[PDB]
Amino acid sequence: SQIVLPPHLERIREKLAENIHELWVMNKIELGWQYGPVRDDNKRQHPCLVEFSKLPEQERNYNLQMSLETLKTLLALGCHVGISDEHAEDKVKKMKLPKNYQLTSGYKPAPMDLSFIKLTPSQEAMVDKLAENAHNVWARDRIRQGWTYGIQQDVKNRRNPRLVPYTLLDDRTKKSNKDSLREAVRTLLGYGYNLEAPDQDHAARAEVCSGTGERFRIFRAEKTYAVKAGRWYFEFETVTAGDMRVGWSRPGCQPDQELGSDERAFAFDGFKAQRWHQGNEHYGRSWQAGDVVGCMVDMNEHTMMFTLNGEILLDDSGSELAFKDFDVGDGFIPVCS
Ligand SMILES: Nc1ncnc2c1ncn2[C@@H]1O[C@H](COP(=O)(O)OP(=O)(O)OP(=O)(O)O)[C@@H](O)[C@H]1O
Repeated sequence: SQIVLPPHLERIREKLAENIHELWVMNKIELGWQYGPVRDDNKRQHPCLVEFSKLPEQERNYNLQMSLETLKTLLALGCHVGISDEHAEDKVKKMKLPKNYQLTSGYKPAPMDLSFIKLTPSQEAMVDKLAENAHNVWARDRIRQGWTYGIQQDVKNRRNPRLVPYTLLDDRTKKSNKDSLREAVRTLLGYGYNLEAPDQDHAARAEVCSGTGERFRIFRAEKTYAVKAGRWYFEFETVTAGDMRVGWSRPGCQPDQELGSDERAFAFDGFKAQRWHQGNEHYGRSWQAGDVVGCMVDMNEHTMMFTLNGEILLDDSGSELAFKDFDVGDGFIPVCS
């Protein structure tokens, strides 16, 4: 609402709403809706099939406002307007209509040959976000009327199943509102205004919206299973690649501390390929989904090793050992974060 429409944009706003009226005339007279004063689309009735006024001029100015808040959505997302010159405004290669795709009267739609005008993939992304915003506006307006989500439609209970996030919206309404807004962007382009696309801003939510304040879940064996001598082996299977660690920990590891951040554990972080004991150092490769890590500890000579899908992981140098100088302490138990 605080966004003010530039004069550049508003002096062609009128032609934009005119051509959206022209979109009803073309689309309805082509797909079969003939002229009808009431919106009885069931029996192919079209009230929008005539010049601005005879279809309610309040609806024509509603199209004016559709252009207004559409370009305001462009500025709110950050889509800029690009004008070269009023000669580019006058540039029209008058696109021709048969009577089937043309309205009965002389309010003839003919901007230009929109076929060759193309969209950047980023531009299509912003157009899809425009459709997103329009769908949210519609759904919230329905909420203002007092509607709600459902699986079957009941106007008595005001339960529309279509009230869902746009990602889960049904593809039929989805393609209709998409291609409609795509054509609206085509209209804006054919009236000279091209958009100098805003930079595709890069971001990431870090996938950290877990249960309350938890960030990891440490799984260890019982403290009475600690091994102080011999050679031992266990496998860790990676179902989903991500922030996971595996290794051997002392029988004093704190459940709320990240594995390897202290002296109480010896872990392998294959997400970013480090080795964790009081700090991180580059080690080994990075796993994928279904990868199996094999942890091997030999307390006789105090060494540790890791294997990804059979092959031994090595350090930055050619050393096979992952941890080679540590005391026996109270033993070690398998652990994974
Ligand atoms: N007379 C009109 N002709 C075309 N679009 C209109 C008209 N009045 C309002 N609109 C806008 O265009 C949309 C067209 O939606 P549509 O034709 O599918 O019907 P609806 O009233 O939204 O509901 P339904 O999906 O149940 O038919 C409306 O939701 C509204 O935003």
